[PDB]
Amino acid sequence: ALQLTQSPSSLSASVGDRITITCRASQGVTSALAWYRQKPGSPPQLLIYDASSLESGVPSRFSGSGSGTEFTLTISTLRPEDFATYYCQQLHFYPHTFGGGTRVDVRRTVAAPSVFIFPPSDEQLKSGTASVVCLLNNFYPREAKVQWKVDNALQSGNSQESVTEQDSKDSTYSLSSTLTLSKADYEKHKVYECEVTHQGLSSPVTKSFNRGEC
Amino acid sequence: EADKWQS
Amino acid sequence: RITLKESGPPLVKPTQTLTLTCSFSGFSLSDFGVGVGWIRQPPGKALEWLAIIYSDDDKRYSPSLNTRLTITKDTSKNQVVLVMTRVSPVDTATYFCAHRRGPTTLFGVPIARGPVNAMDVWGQGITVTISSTSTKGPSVFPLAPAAALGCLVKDYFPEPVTVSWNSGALTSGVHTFPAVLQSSGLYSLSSVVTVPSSSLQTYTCNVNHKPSNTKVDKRVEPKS
Repeated sequence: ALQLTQSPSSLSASVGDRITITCRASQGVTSALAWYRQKPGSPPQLLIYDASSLESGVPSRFSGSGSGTEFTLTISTLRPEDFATYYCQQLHFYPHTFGGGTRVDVRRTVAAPSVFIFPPSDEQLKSGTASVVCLLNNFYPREAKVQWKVDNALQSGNSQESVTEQDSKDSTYSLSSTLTLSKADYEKHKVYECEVTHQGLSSPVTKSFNRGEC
Repeated sequence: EADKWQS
Repeated sequence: RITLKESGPPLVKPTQTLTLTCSFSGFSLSDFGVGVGWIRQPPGKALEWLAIIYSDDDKRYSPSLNTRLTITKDTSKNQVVLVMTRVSPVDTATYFCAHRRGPTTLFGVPIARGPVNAMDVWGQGITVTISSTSTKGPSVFPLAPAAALGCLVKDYFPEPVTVSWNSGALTSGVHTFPAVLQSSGLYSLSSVVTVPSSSLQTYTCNVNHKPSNTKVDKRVEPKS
């Protein structure tokens, strides 16, 4: 079906800035496009309907323009409540698609993550499972990539990660990634490594340990 | 297909 | 003033049928051209359109979910119901219903269709978790080495769990991550804390999963 692509997917800014988010459709949607702002924990809120009409009760710093395949939302003077995720929605064709969203967060200077790797506890091992956790602490911007390697084999499909919300007094994020293996598989390898790529790192950093080394 | 309010 | 609110079960098991109700006030589903739609949002993901129904009773569904969705209205009760069959874990999401305006009319004559291009009022959303799991307390394991340490709160259900450090006295440098729902249907989360590599002072995580009556205090130290 019809594709709605938002740009940028993520954007950093400060109070008082002017930002503009754009949304492009794969086929023309005339003026049937709406913009929403969604704050964490709340439902999306309508800002602009029919590509450019200002929704009632919505502050005038919000503006929408465009028609056909290209639309833009601009917030002229960013206020603290605007740090949020914005979505565009097309209503010309069924299904009524939403774009992928664009996260707007507090800009701050680039900060590389402090990385730490934790081996599984002997207590967990006795239960038959092995969790290897990697921590990326206080970094910025939000995008980071974690790659698990076991005896140099690239791992896939056996890890999960979660990211904290932007810290209100750091403006940094932290990320936890868990590699999970059976105790048996765990025992069949040595070198457990967490490889981290991030804008603040002049090349990838790797933190690792050799299993059982004592 | 075409939304309810098309044309 | 238009308001909508979603209701239904917070927890549902795979293969089961999920029935969600949207009760609203401020408009009638008998008003001209009005619509009520459903949109969902898996945790951390984008909004996904599901279906919509209009007062003249036309219904439309997401093509990807068409076979599992039924939307219906009960005009006299001011409710719209969405029934999803055969749910699976990927259906865990926050589900929202929303109002869609019909064209503006002048002396009962449609003159403006621009107002239909948006879903203008939304309900708070209802969180639905799909898992076959039964209530279960977490296993708590140490995470040992600024220096970092923590606790891995593993295999519990359902959410939430609370974690603090040193009975609430340790707050700076603490990061408790949002839990991930494992393929097993149980949640898992880590809580860590960063301290000057010298403080290694004592560190104990206090974990509490109300649902299963499971409190655990786990002191964590630099092994060896």
